[PDB]
Amino acid sequence: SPLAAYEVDDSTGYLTSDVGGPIQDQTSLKAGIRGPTLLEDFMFRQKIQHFDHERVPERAVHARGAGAHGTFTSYADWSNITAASFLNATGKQTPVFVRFSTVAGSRGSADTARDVHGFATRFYTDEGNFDIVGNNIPVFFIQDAIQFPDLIHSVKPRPDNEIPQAATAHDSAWDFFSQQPSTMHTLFWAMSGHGIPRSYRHMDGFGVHTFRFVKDDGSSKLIKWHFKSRQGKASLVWEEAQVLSGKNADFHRQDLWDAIESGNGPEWDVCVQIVDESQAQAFGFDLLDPTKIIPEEYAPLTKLGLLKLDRNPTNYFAETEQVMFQPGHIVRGIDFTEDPLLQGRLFSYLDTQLNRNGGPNFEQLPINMPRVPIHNNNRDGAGQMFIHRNKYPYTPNTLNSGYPRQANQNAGRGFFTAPGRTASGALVREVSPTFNDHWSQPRLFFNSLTPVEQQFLVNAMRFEISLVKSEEVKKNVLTQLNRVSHDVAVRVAAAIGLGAPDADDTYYHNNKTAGVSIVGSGPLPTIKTLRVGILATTSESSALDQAAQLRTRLEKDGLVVTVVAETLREGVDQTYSTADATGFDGVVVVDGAAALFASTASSPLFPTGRPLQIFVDAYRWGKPVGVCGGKSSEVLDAADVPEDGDGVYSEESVDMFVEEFEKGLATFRFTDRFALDS
Amino acid sequence: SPLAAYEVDDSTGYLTSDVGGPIQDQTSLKAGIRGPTLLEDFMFRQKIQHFDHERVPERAVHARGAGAHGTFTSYADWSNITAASFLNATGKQTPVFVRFSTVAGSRGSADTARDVHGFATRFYTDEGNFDIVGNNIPVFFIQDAIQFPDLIHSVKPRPDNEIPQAATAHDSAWDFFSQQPSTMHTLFWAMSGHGIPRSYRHMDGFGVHTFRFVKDDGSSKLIKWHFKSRQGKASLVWEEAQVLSGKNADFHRQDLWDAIESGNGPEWDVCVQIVDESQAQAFGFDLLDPTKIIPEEYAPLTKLGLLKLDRNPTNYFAETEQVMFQPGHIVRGIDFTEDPLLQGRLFSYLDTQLNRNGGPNFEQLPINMPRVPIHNNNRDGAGQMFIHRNKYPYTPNTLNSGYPRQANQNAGRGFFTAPGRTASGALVREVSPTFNDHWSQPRLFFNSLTPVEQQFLVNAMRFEISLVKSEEVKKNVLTQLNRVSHDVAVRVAAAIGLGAPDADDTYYHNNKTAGVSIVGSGPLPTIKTLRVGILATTSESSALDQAAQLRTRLEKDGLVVTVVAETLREGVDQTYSTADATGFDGVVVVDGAAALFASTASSPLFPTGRPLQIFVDAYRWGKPVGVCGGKSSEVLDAADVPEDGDGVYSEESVDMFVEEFEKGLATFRFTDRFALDS
Amino acid sequence: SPLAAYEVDDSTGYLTSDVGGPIQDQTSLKAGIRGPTLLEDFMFRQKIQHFDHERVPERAVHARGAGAHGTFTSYADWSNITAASFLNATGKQTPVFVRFSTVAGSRGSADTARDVHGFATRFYTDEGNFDIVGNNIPVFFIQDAIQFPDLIHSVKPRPDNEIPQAATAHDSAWDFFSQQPSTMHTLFWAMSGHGIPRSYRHMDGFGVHTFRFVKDDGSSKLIKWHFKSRQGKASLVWEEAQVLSGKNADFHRQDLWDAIESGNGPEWDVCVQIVDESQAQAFGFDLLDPTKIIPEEYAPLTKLGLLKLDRNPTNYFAE
Ligand code: HDD
Ligand code: HDD
Ligand code: HDD
Ligand SMILES: [Ca+2]
Ligand SMILES: [Ca+2]
Ligand SMILES: [Ca+2]
Ligand SMILES: [Ca+2]
Repeated sequence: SPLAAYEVDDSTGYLTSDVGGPIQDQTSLKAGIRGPTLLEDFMFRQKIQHFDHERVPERAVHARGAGAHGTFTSYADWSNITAASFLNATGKQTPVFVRFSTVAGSRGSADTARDVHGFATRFYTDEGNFDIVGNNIPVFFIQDAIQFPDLIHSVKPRPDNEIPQAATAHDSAWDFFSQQPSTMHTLFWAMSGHGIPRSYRHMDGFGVHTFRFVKDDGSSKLIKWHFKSRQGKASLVWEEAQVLSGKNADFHRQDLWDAIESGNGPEWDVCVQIVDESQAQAFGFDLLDPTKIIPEEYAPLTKLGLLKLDRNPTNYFAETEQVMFQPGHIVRGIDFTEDPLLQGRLFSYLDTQLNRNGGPNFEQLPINMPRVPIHNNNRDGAGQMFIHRNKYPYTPNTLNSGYPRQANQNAGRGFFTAPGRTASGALVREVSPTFNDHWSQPRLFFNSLTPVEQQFLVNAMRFEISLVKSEEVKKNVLTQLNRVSHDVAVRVAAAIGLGAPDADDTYYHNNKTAGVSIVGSGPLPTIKTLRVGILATTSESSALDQAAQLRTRLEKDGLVVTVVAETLREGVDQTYSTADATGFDGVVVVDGAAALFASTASSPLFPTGRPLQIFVDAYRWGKPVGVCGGKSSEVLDAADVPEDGDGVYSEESVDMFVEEFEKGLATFRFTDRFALDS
Repeated sequence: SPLAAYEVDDSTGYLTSDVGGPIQDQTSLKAGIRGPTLLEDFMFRQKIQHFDHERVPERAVHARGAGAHGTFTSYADWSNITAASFLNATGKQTPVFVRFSTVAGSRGSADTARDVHGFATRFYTDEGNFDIVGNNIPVFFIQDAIQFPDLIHSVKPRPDNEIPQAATAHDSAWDFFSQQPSTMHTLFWAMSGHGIPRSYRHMDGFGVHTFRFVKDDGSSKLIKWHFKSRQGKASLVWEEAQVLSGKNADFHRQDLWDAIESGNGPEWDVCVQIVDESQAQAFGFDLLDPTKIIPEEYAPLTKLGLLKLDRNPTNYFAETEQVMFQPGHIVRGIDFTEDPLLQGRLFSYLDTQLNRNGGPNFEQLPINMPRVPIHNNNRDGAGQMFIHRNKYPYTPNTLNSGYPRQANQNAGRGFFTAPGRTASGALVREVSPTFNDHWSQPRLFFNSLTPVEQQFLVNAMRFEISLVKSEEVKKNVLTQLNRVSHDVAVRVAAAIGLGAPDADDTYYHNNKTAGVSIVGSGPLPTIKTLRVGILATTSESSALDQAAQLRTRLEKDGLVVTVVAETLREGVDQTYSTADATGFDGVVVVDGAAALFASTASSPLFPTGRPLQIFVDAYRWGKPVGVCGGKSSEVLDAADVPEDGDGVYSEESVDMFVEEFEKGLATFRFTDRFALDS
Repeated sequence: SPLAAYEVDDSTGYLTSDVGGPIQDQTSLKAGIRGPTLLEDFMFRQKIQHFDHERVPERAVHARGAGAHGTFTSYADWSNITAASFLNATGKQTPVFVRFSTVAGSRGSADTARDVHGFATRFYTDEGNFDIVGNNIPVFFIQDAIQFPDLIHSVKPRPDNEIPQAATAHDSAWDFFSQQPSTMHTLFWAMSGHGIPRSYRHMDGFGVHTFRFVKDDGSSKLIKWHFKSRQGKASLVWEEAQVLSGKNADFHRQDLWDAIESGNGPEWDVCVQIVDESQAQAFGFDLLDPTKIIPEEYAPLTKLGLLKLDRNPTNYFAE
């Protein structure tokens, strides 16, 4: 913790200026008790000036996000495939910092927007900082970095009025998607449940690009990075995400914070797919193309180590806001590929930190510093924090005895470009013909989802495209969807009253791939941290008694339990007024409370119908719901919830109720409650 | 070093990026050996981006300057006059940093321009950083801060062509001086020897403004700060300064550096004049007026302690360039007065550091940090280096137990405004009538100079005004000068071919004041560090033996000896090609070298006449010169220098030569060699 | 020109703020005639804030310099060798701006330091701005851009004391030159009279690098840019340059200003050496190597047009 050396404690002591002079900061200096404020009030000005300059530009993308500290532990000595020092011994531990994010919204936008999500991991290795700046979706919208402002301008708010915030549901985005068909693969992922994850802990991370692992002998293999969640994969449903955006814009950052504080810090297996250089085009697409995945059937995952997040930042601004990641932060044993999206990224991340930091010495901020000595001839610049002793900062020199020395493949453990890499041909601004198949892999992805997942994706597209005003853009969108799947274009067209174009089967096929479905990936492996809302009443002393007994039983198994009542008191966490179904992964009514759910309910302490609305919403959104007490039928009738439904629980016995209700939590969503196209 | 904790050592090790990855930095990554450079070359881009951003804006004024670390030691417990902690005990020591500067020139301009000089001192006290931002002249050009950009625009280069650099010798400067008569006092100081000091070590420092000392009981006294040089006062002559500006633009910074490295670190007595609040108008002028001195006859200096500079910086940029002084850096026991120049300065220095530093956390740069803990609720901002633990940074609070506490007169040793201070009357943009005598003190100053000093001042005015093209500006200048002294206006007028206006005696008097004269302040109190050039030859093994014997005898008394000859070899420091009279305080020819001084002397190794020119220039500029060995008449006749002249030495004996010559160095300048008007 | 539309005239009128409100700027607002200055004095603070923020970072190299406006006139239709629009017809005129400079000194350093000199020309062409950022010496010290901070750190002042200003006469410079032998060619030029020119008008300019002329059909030829002074070539002597540095630090900018004002605006012939792609290695060195000239005996100069500088800037900072 270079973070702990820079920590500042203010738990005792008298207020000082920034130069250590004790002062006051509550009243301005004035000429007389009702007089004007004086220019000589240095206390006033130092304080306001600091306030007035507190903000810094938000990131150009991924502005909305949150971070945590942890550790990476290697499972083996990986010398045989990479020279990377953080992977060179069983059990070797490296500190990490991770930031998760959306792409499109500004700071302050809602966590539960539909979007691609960032998953950026810094490894503070003993041979330098290494960053993997990935996303929760393994493919990207575009095939060349020069198009990135085009993609981003199209998805961000229309620039006359700056509407809409954090959403692709507008003409410009679908105009771009429909004119730039490379977008189809990422679009399909973003329109699935991968666009609205349950939490940062319930998504995967991917490096997206093919990279190289380079051995000390100089041989190389091609790799893709996969961070596979140990919490399982899980999504919201859209109608739930929308309400969550309003009720709790901070949902994902709160979830992450709380999991870490409770001792449930999330984990991922850090994995690679590893293939030979000769396989760059063996799989029916080009490994230089970031719109393509390698099916796991062609290349299995190898598990390199464990990533665990287990500590929250001390100061959000200083750590999370100021962390400045770069794919250029590379270490010996890793190399780039000629992926034209990766290639341009290298430029952008060094440049953009000048905007954020306002000066060139951004690598000296505590969160950006390495954990090894720095020896170089970089000097001066605004905000220079070091006092360099070497007064001959040039190479070659004799007056500093030739130091710092050059590092390279054979000296000082230098980074070196993989020596088998070559280039040949004309200097061109031309797209490789090997990149031209934009529709096959979207179809592979779509084929690999379950029927209800396919319906959710169609429904997401129906939602967004129905909000596009241009009839031409809508037609063009159907044209592109039709090339992936005639069925998708037909079902989407039905919602927007246009006809789909005739089937064009060039890229149609029936193939599937493992591991891309959320709903298909079986029950969650753990239910720790999941949220249960127990709906109770201060009316009946039996209701708070039953709530307390359920609480014990659920908290035993690591669930986070919230007892809801009309008013706060001992045992009650939340009022009906502040409660919502978006707040819980499952809801239980204690039978003691059945009168609150009648249609003539009414209280000055919460909005009309709130108790029942929580229960109904939770049911309609596919959550496990139940009534505990043995007079269940009255609440279930008021809800129009069938007692015999999957994921509906009714028991008098607390112990039997809990046992089945917990199986429901693992199932997580009951997908039989959602209507499917015929 | 106080700043040891921020030092970075590069005396060993391999080159790394700023994030600790070992790299190389000598060849670009290319596609083929004769190929184009690749964008993925992160080694290139990080290195060049840093270089591309090395520069920061130069200070708006005082851009050209140099600094050093040292110590202040109090002579006493000054409780009786101030609560200031750094003055509260005999022998109490406080680290300091001082920067000296010119005013008008940009950061690569010559040290030996004619100008006002800056003398800015930071005291890193145990109750906060205290800065005295002074000049080497005790009065300022203007009476209101709002006029500062007018003054500075007028003296800086003309904004169409940015000519001339670091000089007042142009129409705009003299236009402003003639139209704004407040300028007269400082103008006379600037045109005296005080405009072209021999070194930073041979000038005084002044706070200029009246300030207040405040006791812990709340009573106050008015003070002026005086830093009185223990090295004595000394000036260049103009014709010398001009040549030095070209031969060694770094003259003052080099002199300071060298004095420190040789163990001759310069010293000042830190003094105050102290008077009662009741005396603010008792001396015939207003103590709020920064164009006035308090004659020493009315208020003597109290010596408070010793300022010694004895350590050079390690990195100029990080220390000297980045030091950000403010008169707002004040400590308990000191307060401001209603001097309208001081009042506006308090705003400027906080604001201008945003420009220099490019962000609001400039007090976190090592040179600017205090040497005591910081406890405040200032947060965020670009370049934030701290990780603040207190997550409730507001007052008033209970969630951080009311910390940090408010400090004031009665708790926590807070700063407090002197409680006797009041204000009365209309809110006005009007000048006090008490400020209106612009001419009496300029006349007091002029009257207090010796006849030769008066001549030099006149000659500085004749030089500068003769370069003003506008006949009307020149007439306007003589109108103002004439109000100070009819004689001055007459003598100046004679050079520029105008008639002086008739005498106007309203502000004429015959009064004098002690201690403002340089010439009249007797011989220097020490000659340590003064420079002696010995002009020798490799022709004659005799000449180099004489030079070696002289050198040993002069070095024993701490003079810096340079032996000069046609070519370097053992015992010879400099060639005639690189030598100039501007490089010496005294010049000695060894008589074995007499042949070099003939008119038909000529060599491919130095410009024609160079040896003799050094001697002649030294004589004409008032320096002690001599011939050592017994045979003096050929050199002295070649140079047209009378053997019986004051400050001309001829002896055979090295011991007798040096005993006489050292008296000459202490005299420093022989003023009988300069012609007087009339 | 675009320069005229942005010009602001202050030869009449009352003082205003930046937002057009008439104001005064000579006395601070105070609580009584001998009182403290008020925070509500917006006239004071807008003025001093602007002053406080006047400066910008100097250029990392070529900080010390001066500029003038002028015209370039093509001598012919150069279609046969380049598609460049500004060279596509006899008599075609294109506005230019040129800045001349030293390399090593800060703002405020003397014009007559010994140094390589900058000669940077912007052509505001009808198909976009085209800059030739050249020097008065045709070859450069180093063969790879990555080394540029090394060269510059070595020649700039020693970083503990920032001594010496605008000068290669110190250990670090000569350490670098002696350890990096690519430097020798430029070093010889800088140690000649080319290091201390008499004026900006009495030096030539060079693009240094080999560039390509490309025709509309896509064929290319290798070129070197030479701007050849019509005023002739002239130098100071060193002992004169040293005194001049002290007596008149603005010597070259004054000389340029004065020549233009007197109707003696300086001229250059803008020239190229033009060789085939196949001759990249034909002359006993590599045309990709910026430490090498092509001897005029092997490739003669072709005169493309006339560069004339004939108007001084209105505002130095802004232009
Ligand atoms: C050419 C530009 C460009 C391209 C093609 C990309 N990005 Fe990027 N990305 C940026 C330019 C950029 C940026 C503007 O440079 C950002 C904003 C702030 C920053 O540090 O970098 C950024 C931020 C950024 C962040 C946030 C890092 C953090 O939490 O601070 C993530 C996770 C990604 N990007 C991930 C990706 C992935 C997985 C991409 C494709 C595979 C991708 N970006 C393509
Ligand atoms: C209203 C503006 C204003 C006024 C009236 C003054 N100054 Fe000032 N001064 C500045 C505005 C300023 C500044 C723009 O704020 C500078 C530039 C850099 C900095 O830190 O402050 C500055 C710098 C500065 C420095 C350089 C400090 C260093 O070495 O970094 C000195 C020594 C002084 N000044 C001294 C004075 C004296 C003795 C004054 C009158 C008694 C004076 N200044 C009036
Ligand atoms: C990799 C960095 C690098 C390299 C190898 C060079 N320069 Fe450069 N040059 C810069 C980096 C730079 C810079 C840091 O980018 C400057 C500073 C100000 C600016 O606009 O660019 C610059 C300024 C600059 C200027 C001043 C322009 C003006 O008047 O505003 C000239 C004339 C040159 N350079 C000319 C050259 C020549 C003829 C070079 C070799 C043939 C050369 N430079 C190599
Ligand atoms: Ca739109
Ligand atoms: Ca900025
Ligand atoms: Ca002028
Ligand atoms: Ca050096």
